[PDB]
Amino acid sequence: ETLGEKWKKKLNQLSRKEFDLYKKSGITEVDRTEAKEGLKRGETTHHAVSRGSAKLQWFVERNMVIPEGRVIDLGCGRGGWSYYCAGLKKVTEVRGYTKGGPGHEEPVPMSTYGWNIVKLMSGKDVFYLPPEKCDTLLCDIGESSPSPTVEESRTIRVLKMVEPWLKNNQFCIKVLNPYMPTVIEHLERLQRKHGGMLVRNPLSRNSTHEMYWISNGTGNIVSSVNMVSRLLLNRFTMTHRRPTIEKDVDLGAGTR
Repeated sequence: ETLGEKWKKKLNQLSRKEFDLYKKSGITEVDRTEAKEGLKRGETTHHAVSRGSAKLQWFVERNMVIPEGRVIDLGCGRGGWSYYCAGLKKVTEVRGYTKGGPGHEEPVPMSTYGWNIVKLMSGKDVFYLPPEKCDTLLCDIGESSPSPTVEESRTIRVLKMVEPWLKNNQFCIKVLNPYMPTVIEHLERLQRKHGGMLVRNPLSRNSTHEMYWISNGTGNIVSSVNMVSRLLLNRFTMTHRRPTIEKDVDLGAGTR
């Protein structure tokens, strides 16, 4: 039994009250107040469509992934990662695919800086899409489950789906459950071939052990995974630490 599995058992034991306090303890989060009001009023410039823009920005501004050329955004949802990449100088095209419909997010049309290089398509189950040529491959897919074996299966499905899209390109791929032994085997095989490293984003909630496989970095996957499991186990032991509130992103306006 891994440290992550002991974390998962503990999380599953929490009451809704305890879980809601635990999930944001000591994390970082962007203040969405302005954007929510703006979006509610139908504004299409400046606002990010979700917390996803700031989440991807954290990696980009640290050069862990450097979006360039034709960017593919798998499971784009509302389009937060797609709209953020659109405004980056090295980016020439952004293609977003998402399933949408019941239980899933629909793309939100925006007029933020670089919207003209963006195409977001709904009714697209990425698990049935044939790979396309791209210079940057992004994927934020992975739905949480109280079962870590269901999450292990979901994580492996994502890792097997993204691999044909990887051809010496920049990438940022969520790994929903990175602590299950079989996932670790796949990540090690994938890192030997495609390089990169697993990184914990400070904007992630403590209710998920997700880590991102980014292309620009090296390191020991096992040690980075166990570091997160220890971090998350320590966060159950003290009273709620209010999250660090940061400014949300301004994605501007106009064509590129």
